Amino acid sequence: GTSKLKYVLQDARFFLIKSNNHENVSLAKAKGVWSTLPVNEKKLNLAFRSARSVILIFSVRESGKFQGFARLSSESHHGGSPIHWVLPAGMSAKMLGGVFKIDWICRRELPFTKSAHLTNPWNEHKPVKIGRDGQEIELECGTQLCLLFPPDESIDLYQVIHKM
Ligand SMILES: CNc1nc(Cl)nc2c1ncn2CC(=O)Nc1ccccc1
Repeated sequence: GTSKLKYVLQDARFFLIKSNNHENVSLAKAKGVWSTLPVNEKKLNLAFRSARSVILIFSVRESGKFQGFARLSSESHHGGSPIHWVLPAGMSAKMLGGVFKIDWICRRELPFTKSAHLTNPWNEHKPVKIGRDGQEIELECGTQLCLLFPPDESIDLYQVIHKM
């Protein structure tokens, strides 16, 4: 059902993650980690302390879709296992140097055509698919966007809830 999902999404904050390639979203799904530019890293660290849940909604550029969404389970931490991100042009491993741990809530795709009815007040009420990496999505829009994804019945939200 959708009852545990709705409980996880209660009073969450939502951020749009735009990845340049599929490899890094694949790596993030396998290892439960994400990294972003320092300006977004600062915003996510602030948000993590302020809300019961911080939700990352992933979209690979040019794919026409979202590739799933995940919950921050920590602030960014430096050092540790060194993620072999595939770096876009102009990206260095230092720009992507802060590493967050994430718990996946849905690993399924959602095509942009299914979200055309949702607009984001925090981006001039443009459709929610439009936004730069790190764009915050307002509560109601973000909640409805997450509810549009196909259910991912491989994930048990019980352990996710046992972290909030
Ligand atoms: C693992 N993390 C990421 N992996 C990928 Cl592939 N793209 C990402 C990631 N975090 C943000 N973006 C979008 C982005 O900032 N692109 C970019 C900006 C400026 C110069 C070059 C490329």
